[PDB]
Amino acid sequence: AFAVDAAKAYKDYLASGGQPITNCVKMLCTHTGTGQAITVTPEANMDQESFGGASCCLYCRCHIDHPNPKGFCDLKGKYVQIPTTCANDPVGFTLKNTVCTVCGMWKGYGCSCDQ
Amino acid sequence: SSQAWQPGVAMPNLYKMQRMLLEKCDLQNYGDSATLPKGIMMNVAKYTQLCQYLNTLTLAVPYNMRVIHFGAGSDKGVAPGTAVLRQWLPTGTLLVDSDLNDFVSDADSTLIGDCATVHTANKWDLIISDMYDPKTKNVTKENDSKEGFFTYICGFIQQKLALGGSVAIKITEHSWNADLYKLMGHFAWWTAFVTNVNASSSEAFLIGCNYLGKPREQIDGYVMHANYIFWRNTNPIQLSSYSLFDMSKFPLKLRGTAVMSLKEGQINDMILSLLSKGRLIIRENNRVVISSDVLVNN
Ligand SMILES: Nc1ncnc2c1ncn2[C@@H]1O[C@H](CSCc2cc(/C=C/CO)cc(C(=O)O)c2)[C@@H](O)[C@H]1O
Ligand SMILES: [Zn+2]
Ligand SMILES: [Zn+2]
Repeated sequence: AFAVDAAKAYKDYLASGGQPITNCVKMLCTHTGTGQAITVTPEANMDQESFGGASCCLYCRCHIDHPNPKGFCDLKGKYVQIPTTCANDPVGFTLKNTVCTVCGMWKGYGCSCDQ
Repeated sequence: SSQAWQPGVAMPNLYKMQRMLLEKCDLQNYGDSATLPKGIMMNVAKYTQLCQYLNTLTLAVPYNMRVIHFGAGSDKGVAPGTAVLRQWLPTGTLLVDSDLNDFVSDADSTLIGDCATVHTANKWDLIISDMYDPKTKNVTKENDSKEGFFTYICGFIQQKLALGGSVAIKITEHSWNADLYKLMGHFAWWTAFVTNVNASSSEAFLIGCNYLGKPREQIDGYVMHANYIFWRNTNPIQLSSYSLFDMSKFPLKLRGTAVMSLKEGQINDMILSLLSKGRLIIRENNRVVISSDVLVNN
């Protein structure tokens, strides 16, 4: 029944005042993109930064198994859009937030669906 | 320097035609630095400018393009150059990368180990290398042609680069190889390209554009490296990040370049001319299969 819970550990480390994971790979882009969360090429809008996906994945970066049966990663090989206000901690952001399965935007940072 | 708005500067043809003796590299702007956009790594900026320059060449861009990237890791365990290549290349391009040290990547497949352990069944349309051994920066010893990963790279080009394909291989004042310059004469065109963001370094990318599989011109690589250094010594390049701010035309154009299988006997002058224009790739179109040799001991 024992499983390492890295997500919880990082969240707790952050609240303890720990410095976020660094060296996430920020891309050059137009910043006129769709603003969707996870895309095949950078899609940051004016309020976002785009990052290489693998570098923003807690499991990729910590060299640990991805938390699902077949160990698949939703970020690797893609680009993740992070609100500029949160881009000091891309890994924390991707861990703590969710993508609207209809609009492709981050819940609470672009999703309009619940208006 | 209207050069400052370009992604970088390519070695002018007249410098390639000289017969200079090798001198120490002494760059006027040594220790100058470009101001990068906020939060952007040198490696992202450098690869972005390399790709912006490659956008100006007659690269073959087939469907299901195959690209391999050597030296793709960093001391932080991520792959910024691979991330730029994946941004640049058409969606669906198969991208493999590799490094001596472990790292996490956006490539479709990654191999960890010395490049000499890497084998591939298939041929490639584009080879990028950032490999570099900092021990070569010994200013107190004679600057001779280096072997090491350069020996592997030369063999890999001759054995696993599709006709029509291209390469960009990092060199520096002390990290260079004469046979690799000689191999540049087996392409329709070649240059040494300096990124504007890193122009304070003797780094360049040796670019071979459209591989022909035979010598089109005979190049003495000892002389040409001397020519390269002479160019760098006499042409200060103004550091610049300007081209990083306009990414609207960055993605590599999907050309749908034809891919054909042909045996050496069918490579006629008409085929050679299509290869030279970036209009043909010659290789098989089977599955891409790669591996890393593992040495077993106690
Ligand atoms: N045969 C081989 N096979 C496979 N990969 C090989 C390799 N040879 C080197 N690479 C890899 O090339 C990549 C870029 S070299 C980046 C670099 C490292 C250092 C390290 C200094 C140590 O303190 C200094 C500089 C600099 O600019 O001064 C640049 C490294 O990731 C190496 O692993
Ligand atoms: Zn991951
Ligand atoms: Zn939504």
